[PDB]
Amino acid sequence: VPMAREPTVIHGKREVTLHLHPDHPTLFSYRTLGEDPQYHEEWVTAAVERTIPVPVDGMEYHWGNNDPVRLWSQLTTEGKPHGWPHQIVQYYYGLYPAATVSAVVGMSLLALISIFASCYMLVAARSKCLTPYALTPGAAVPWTLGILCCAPRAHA
Amino acid sequence: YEHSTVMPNVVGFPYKAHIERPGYSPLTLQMQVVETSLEPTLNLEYITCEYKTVVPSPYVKCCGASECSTKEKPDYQCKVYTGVYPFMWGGAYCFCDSENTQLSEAYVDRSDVCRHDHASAYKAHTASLKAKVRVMYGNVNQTVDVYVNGDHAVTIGGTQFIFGPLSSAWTPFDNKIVVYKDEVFNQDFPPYGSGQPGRFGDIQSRTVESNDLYANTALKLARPSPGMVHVPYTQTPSGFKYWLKEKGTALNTKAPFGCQIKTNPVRAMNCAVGNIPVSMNLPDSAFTRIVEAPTIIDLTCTVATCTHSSDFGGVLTLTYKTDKNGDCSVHSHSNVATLQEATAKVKTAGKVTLHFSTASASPSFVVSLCSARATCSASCEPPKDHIVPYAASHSNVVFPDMSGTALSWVQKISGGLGAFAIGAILVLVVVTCIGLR
Amino acid sequence: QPGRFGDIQSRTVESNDLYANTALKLARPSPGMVHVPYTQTPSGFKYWL
Amino acid sequence: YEHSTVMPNVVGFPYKAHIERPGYSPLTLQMQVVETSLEPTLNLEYITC
Amino acid sequence: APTIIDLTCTVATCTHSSDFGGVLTLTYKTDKNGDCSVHSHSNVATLQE
Ligand SMILES: *[C@@H]1O[C@H](CO)[C@@H](O[C@@H]2O[C@H](CO)[C@@H](O[C@@H]3O[C@H](CO)[C@@H](O)[C@H](O)[C@@H]3O)[C@H](O)[C@H]2NC(C)=O)[C@H](O)[C@H]1NC(C)=O
Ligand SMILES: *[C@@H]1O[C@H](CO)[C@@H](O[C@@H]2O[C@H](CO)[C@@H](O)[C@H](O)[C@H]2NC(C)=O)[C@H](O)[C@H]1NC(C)=O
Repeated sequence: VPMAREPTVIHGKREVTLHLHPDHPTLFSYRTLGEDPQYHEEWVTAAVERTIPVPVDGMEYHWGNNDPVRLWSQLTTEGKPHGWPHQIVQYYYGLYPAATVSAVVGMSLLALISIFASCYMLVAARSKCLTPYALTPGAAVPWTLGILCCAPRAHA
Repeated sequence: YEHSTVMPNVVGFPYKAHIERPGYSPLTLQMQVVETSLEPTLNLEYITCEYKTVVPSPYVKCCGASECSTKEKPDYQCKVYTGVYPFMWGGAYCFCDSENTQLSEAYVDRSDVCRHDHASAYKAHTASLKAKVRVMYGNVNQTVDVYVNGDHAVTIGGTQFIFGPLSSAWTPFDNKIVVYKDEVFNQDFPPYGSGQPGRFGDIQSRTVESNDLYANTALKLARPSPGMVHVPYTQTPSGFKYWLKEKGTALNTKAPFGCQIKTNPVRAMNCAVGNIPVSMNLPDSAFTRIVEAPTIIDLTCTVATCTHSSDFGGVLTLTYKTDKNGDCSVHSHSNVATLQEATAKVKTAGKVTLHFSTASASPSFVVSLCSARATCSASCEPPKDHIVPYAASHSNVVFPDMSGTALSWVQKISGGLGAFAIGAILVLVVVTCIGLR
Repeated sequence: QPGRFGDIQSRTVESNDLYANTALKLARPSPGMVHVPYTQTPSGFKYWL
Repeated sequence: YEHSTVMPNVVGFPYKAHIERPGYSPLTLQMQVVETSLEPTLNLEYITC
Repeated sequence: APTIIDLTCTVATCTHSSDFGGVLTLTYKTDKNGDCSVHSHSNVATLQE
């Protein structure tokens, strides 16, 4: 039984493009090595190029009668993982997308709630200290509190 | 000494089990599974083969009523036809004109190749995992066969290993299985006696030698064409050939977790699932006394390079101060890093280089060498190669430890933001307490 | 690159210099046989045709 | 492994290109231009003697 | 390839002439003898070796 010629392999980010050149029809069966197989079996009869995904768990492609070949995918990603929050965010986005976006969204939301709550507490303090002085007939508003808190500009 | 670890059930991963008996030099037992087999139990409900539609030569009787009794043979169809006038080469078969009767017989049996070519159906339950584990420690390096379940014990160089049941009871084979020569499929085959014609199971029998046989292949044999002797039979073609042509995608190319199914002792090999818990009872003769092992003092660890590749892409160096030249265990207490080397050589010069594989941007682990601990915080940069042909040599843990550059920024931002927030709470409390009186 | 257009390369028709990456991975002979097995990406020029 | 640098076009300059594939010891690849020829295309409109 | 740790650089002499007029001494702690690449990441200086 013949052995089909080994395909040229072009590496990509979490995918690999094969360039299959049968001389007579052959099977090409690829499966990922994870929880969900993501299998696909196909006869090839003319020279084609096929992109097959290679998740971090691993992929195995079986071309013709050669032994199956297993390729795995390294944690390649774009962005420097140690400089400025922008590059770390990019690093994680490349590695595990759609989860770090959740992470940054959650962190940013918590930061916003913290900022807003703190600022509201500050303005509440402003009120609780200045409203005793706006309901008096005589707008004293001693310049200590006048500077320390933005003073209402009482109008004699 | 009774000790208990869990090793990943991934073929080829070197698992470094660290054994720390106080009063003895720590021993690193490196074990890796060279191959694992998961054989399900079988039941052999029935088999299905190419069938032979045997029809005998008809009895076209010369003007006498003949009627055949239905004998218990598989899918027997026996029928009598009136008014046949067979004609053979020389001439008419029987002189008497219209009263000739044809008796046509038809039955189906297993093919003459049924013993060789047959897809056999089973039901599968449980699964007995049977592995080969290569153990290595001191000067002992041996591969042993272990039934991975809490029963089988294997003695290797005086140490006794029990490899416990898998953490996950997952099996690749569903309840109902069919097996052809090399490949296996999982499909709800019809029970015995309920095979529809044409589809898989049109011809069924218990064993490859059993004489019972059940078949509904629809032998609605018909009336002979006038003036010629033959037995016309129509019948749906063999269901085995149909099942051959539209099997579906076999389990050999569907199996999750990337295990290969072999056939004869039907089994699923190298399935990367779960953890094997191992309990080891080791004798005192396999350990090394403290008094005859180097004593390491003031061990401080710095990482030379850190590339979290699948291969052993990080290198760190240990600076120490020993007292005698000798070799001793080295092991990383956290699965954030896995060290390639198990026994390290210690010279009087305080420098030993080790290679470690990681997956975290900031792997922080405490490396232990010859009974002393040091901490190693690194900072890895990602690899640029995308596809490599070897499996991962690191447990896939990614969460960087605190004081890593990444989460240290989060710590600083959170600390400052929260500090201003608690300052806000402080000022609110101050103003409200001042106002309260 | 092998297989695609440009498997063979040559500056002129009559030039001597030549560049080829046709992936000639000659393999081990089968036992009991004289031959020279080679697995090679077919000519990229016919693919281009 | 694809790397992309720029080197000044001055004859004699030893340019030290630093190539760093993580997981391998960086290699410094040194190149220098020994002579560069800028050959214009021509048309030969006429000749005079 | 040798693995270098705790590398501190001190410049011995600095004379920015056209030739290689600066000499710097590199202190380090290696683990085995061997050759390895050296390169200055900025074009402010170019190393002869
Ligand atoms: C030799 O040839 C003669 C001539 O045919 C055969 O005689 C046939 O004998 C059978 C015996 O039953 C007759 O069949 C009967 O016919 C009646 C009337 O049609 C029908 O009601 C009965 O149910 C039965 O079928 C047949 O008529 C008769 N042939 C003729 C032409 O009368 C004889 O049997 C042959 N002998 C041998 C040894 O071949
Ligand atoms: C333990 O013994 C086995 C017995 O051979 C060693 O395994 C082989 O090592 C040779 C050495 O080059 C390799 O060529 C083989 O491929 C190995 N066989 C297998 C099945 O892997 C093993 O190396 C020994 N342990 C150590 C640490 O060397």
